[PDB]
Amino acid sequence: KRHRKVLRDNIQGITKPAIRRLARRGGVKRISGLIYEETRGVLKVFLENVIRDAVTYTEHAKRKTVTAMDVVYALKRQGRTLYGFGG
Amino acid sequence: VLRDNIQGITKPAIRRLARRGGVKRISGLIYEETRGVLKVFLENVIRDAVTYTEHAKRKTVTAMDVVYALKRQGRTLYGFGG
Amino acid sequence: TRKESYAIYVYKVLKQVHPDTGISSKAMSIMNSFVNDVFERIAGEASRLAHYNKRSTITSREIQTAVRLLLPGELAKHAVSEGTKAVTKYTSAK
Amino acid sequence: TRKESYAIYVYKVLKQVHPDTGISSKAMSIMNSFVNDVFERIAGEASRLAHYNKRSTITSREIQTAVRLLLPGELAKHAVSEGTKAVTKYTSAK
Amino acid sequence: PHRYRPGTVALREIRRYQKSTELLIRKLPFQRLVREIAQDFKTDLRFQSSAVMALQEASEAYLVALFEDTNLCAIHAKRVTIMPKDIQLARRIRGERA
Amino acid sequence: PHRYRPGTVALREIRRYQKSTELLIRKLPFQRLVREIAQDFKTDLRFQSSAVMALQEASEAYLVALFEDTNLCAIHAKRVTIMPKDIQLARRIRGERA
Amino acid sequence: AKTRSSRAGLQFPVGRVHRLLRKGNYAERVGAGAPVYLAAVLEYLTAEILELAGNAARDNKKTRIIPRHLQLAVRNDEELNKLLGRVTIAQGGVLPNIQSVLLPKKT
Amino acid sequence: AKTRSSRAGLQFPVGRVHRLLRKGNYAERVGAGAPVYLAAVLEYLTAEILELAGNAARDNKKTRIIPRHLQLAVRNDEELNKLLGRVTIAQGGVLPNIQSVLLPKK
DNA sequence: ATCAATATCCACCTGCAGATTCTACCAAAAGTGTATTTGGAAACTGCTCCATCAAAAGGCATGTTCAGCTGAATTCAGCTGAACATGCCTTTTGATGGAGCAGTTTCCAAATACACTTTTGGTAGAATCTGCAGGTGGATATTGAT
DNA sequence: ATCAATATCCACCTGCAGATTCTACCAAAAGTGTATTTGGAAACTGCTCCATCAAAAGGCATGTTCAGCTGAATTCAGCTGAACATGCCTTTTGATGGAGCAGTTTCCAAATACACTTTTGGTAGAATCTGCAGGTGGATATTGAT
Ligand SMILES: [Mn+2]
Ligand SMILES: [Mn+2]
Ligand SMILES: [Mn+2]
Ligand SMILES: [Mn+2]
Ligand SMILES: [Mn+2]
Ligand SMILES: [Mn+2]
Ligand SMILES: [Mn+2]
Ligand SMILES: [Mn+2]
Ligand SMILES: [Mn+2]
Ligand SMILES: [Mn+2]
Ligand SMILES: [Mn+2]
Ligand SMILES: [Mn+2]
Ligand SMILES: [Mn+2]
Repeated sequence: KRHRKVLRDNIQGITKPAIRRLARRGGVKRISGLIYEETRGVLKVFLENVIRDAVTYTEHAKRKTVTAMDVVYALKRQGRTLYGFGG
Repeated sequence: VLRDNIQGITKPAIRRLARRGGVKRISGLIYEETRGVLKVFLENVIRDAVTYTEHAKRKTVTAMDVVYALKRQGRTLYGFGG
Repeated sequence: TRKESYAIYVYKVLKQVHPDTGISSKAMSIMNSFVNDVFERIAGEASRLAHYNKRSTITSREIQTAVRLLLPGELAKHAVSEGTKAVTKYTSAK
Repeated sequence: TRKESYAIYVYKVLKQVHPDTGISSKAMSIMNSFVNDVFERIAGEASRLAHYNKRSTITSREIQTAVRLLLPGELAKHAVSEGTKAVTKYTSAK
Repeated sequence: PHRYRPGTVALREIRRYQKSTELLIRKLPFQRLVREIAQDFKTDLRFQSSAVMALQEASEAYLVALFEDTNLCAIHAKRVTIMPKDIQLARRIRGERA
Repeated sequence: PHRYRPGTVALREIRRYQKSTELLIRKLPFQRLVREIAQDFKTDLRFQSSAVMALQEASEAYLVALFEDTNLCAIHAKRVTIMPKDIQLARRIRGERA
Repeated sequence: AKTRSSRAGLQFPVGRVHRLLRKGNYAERVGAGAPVYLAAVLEYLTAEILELAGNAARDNKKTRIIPRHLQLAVRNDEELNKLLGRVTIAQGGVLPNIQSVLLPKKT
Repeated sequence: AKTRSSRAGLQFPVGRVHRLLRKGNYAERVGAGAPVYLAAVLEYLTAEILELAGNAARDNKKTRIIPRHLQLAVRNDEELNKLLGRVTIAQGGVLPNIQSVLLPKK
């Protein structure tokens, strides 16, 4: 296997309009300019926590592929039970 | 002079709780609000405790019935067994 | 390897309540998660209950108490009647 | 009927860490609750891990993963090293 | 006639109660409340003494922590006086109302 | 040239998105964020496509529900504009930072 | 012969539920009535959610229940909302709800 | 015969932990190292809290650890506080803490 | 800035509720020894589906302009809560019959264990059905300037 | 209150992905049938420790006074929403190699299953031991009026 591009700064892929949309679904009408970076930071923590546990389940099973079930179990452990993906 | 039981949770007792909670000034309406909140809390925990009491065919609510009730309500308590 | 799901039973019940209503596969997946979720919750409450009482057997009585602990008011009432009825009937048939 | 607790073992550990420090009854009861609580969380997590992976056995490996899932960073690292050390020592002994 | 200004004694009490651990609701009245609530779920019940105490330790710790959140909500609105709407906001966000 | 007043379109957007269910973050960008984060935890991992969608459904539900709480915090302060301090108060009451 | 489900008058599988209870390591023993009672409860809760979701689907002029209908059913029902208070229904969206102070005008 | 605890170099009871695991209905089987590993983890966590609790008793000029000290040790320690984030230590009280805006304007 | 009223410390003191030390008893455990049973690792491999490259294009992200109206500041007065002094009723404490929580013994309904026999939920593959996404057009509200 | 610029409602209609429609195969279920085992309901009962009463004991209820907090009214700088031009990059449609997940068989290292010997933690009673909770004394800080 040759090369594999370096992943960096992808938190910026969570754009201002996407965050605005999520806040609209949450019933928000007006948004301070500082909210976007704050939301990215909160999403990163949320994702690090769920992904850490999901990958822990992946390693325990000695797999190299993170499954939908590894995520469902990780979400359940965190009190964020998710229906619809085998869980 | 009579006295409704929930009223036995007095203004001074509530203020002390609030002080330990770091509260400096209290609205007069807080006391009744607190009583209502405390009653709901006790109803939820006691209901489950009694459910464990009855399942065990007992007439006495034990500390363990309470500990198990608190635990399933996400309010784990240390110091009373379990 | 065969993978089980409550799908056909969910479908049978769907047909009883709403004869001409169908369900998408994603909604059926959600219903399968729901049934498994409640099964585990009730079974776990039953397990703890039995352990707390030093009983090695989970009988319908532990399921009933687990149901009362787990379900909100009116749902617990109706679940209790349906389960009691199902057991009384079951035991009458043999 | 015997009432078992971790009290005597908690006390032995206390003496190793603070030789001239005692512990009140209420505090000890809190420590007993703590040990039982962590035991149940770790055991339950290990139980789920084995079931998820369709294994009938809870081995030191499920205990280890359970620890990494349940304990915060540094606590997990030291618990893992302490656990690994004890199983090593144990395994090397006639 | 000496007189402490409004707030000086409040602050004094916060310091005092945050240093101690004794229960702050009187026992008997709490016990009566507990029995009355339980009687609605099952009549003629008895309570081990430790059962009532566990309920009180749990109830007080619950209210004290709720008062902390309530206080942050009042402060968020630029006040220093907790009001019912502060307790309601805290409970809703905790998901006790939500 | 016609212009809706500020807030009018915002309200229209709220009604539109509360009526639908499609995910609101672009899919590939979210997938890269997931891979970047996972990669820093453990190298050489692969992902089932449904594992990434599961993370996205959960992340968006989490954020929408947090914005609802945040909104309540801004309104509590007599504002209609959410600010970092509202998200922080919401997470603190939820016990995410407490 | 007859299934334990037919003897109990159920649609849900008593046999399956008995098996799942044994494999789940919930207790050393599982009595015969346990799976019957449990299958009955699961069946009842599923009847309840499908009753409400099919109504949400009808309300939306649809004949097929989708996740959004399951979500509207659960979130608009006080008890199901509580039972699923910490559950996320994928592709469920949320209930329309705009806080009053955010609406324009007055009165 | 040497106790499994001594062989593992532990104070906590391996034998009892094995027994508790078996009867807790956690799995059909329990390997030999599981109760050893788990006992060691329980011992370590116990030492950690008693270590910090004892220090709190000391700072308070006390030689006997009471609930208050366990609470001070746990709530002042970032990790223990999170591990016990949903636990109430009876007779623990709270950490001294007054929101700055509430202090008088000296 | 100057007392003056109080709260807050700290050094010391000691009775006592609660922790510690010790003897005796033993079912409960836990450890050792023996033989059988078995979960799941390695080994080999079928086959799903994951990563990746390609190409096309339009749904959206980006960046800017402009100004509506929101947040933040300032001011101020009504009035609600804090502090406090005044007086008694509910709570706390210590003592005492029994309601039952438990320990013990008896016994069967009911739950493993085990060998067949029969039924059924999956599911692999091909075929036809059918609800509604998605675009279209036009009559009906909604908004916002005047 | 009229009027235009636009969003919103929505019933109707076509193409299609996703769904309900059958055929055949069946291992994994689930069920029917004897033998053997035993968990725990049931009854009786001893020992706690709970409910309740009496009285020694330590807050709470209540009205007065006013400090200072809440929230209303006012003002305005500039943030943030709305609209717009531009074109990037996500999305969509497909194909392909192959990493690796997952099925199948072999087979031992390790676990279950007793049976037996030993040690040990828990309990009960007796009696001595001790950390520290309050109580005292005097010193000093804190607070608030002058
Ligand atoms: Mn990286
Ligand atoms: Mn095998
Ligand atoms: Mn651009
Ligand atoms: Mn404003
Ligand atoms: Mn007043
Ligand atoms: Mn009796
Ligand atoms: Mn079939
Ligand atoms: Mn349409
Ligand atoms: Mn028996
Ligand atoms: Mn390969
Ligand atoms: Mn001994
Ligand atoms: Mn002292
Ligand atoms: Mn003095």
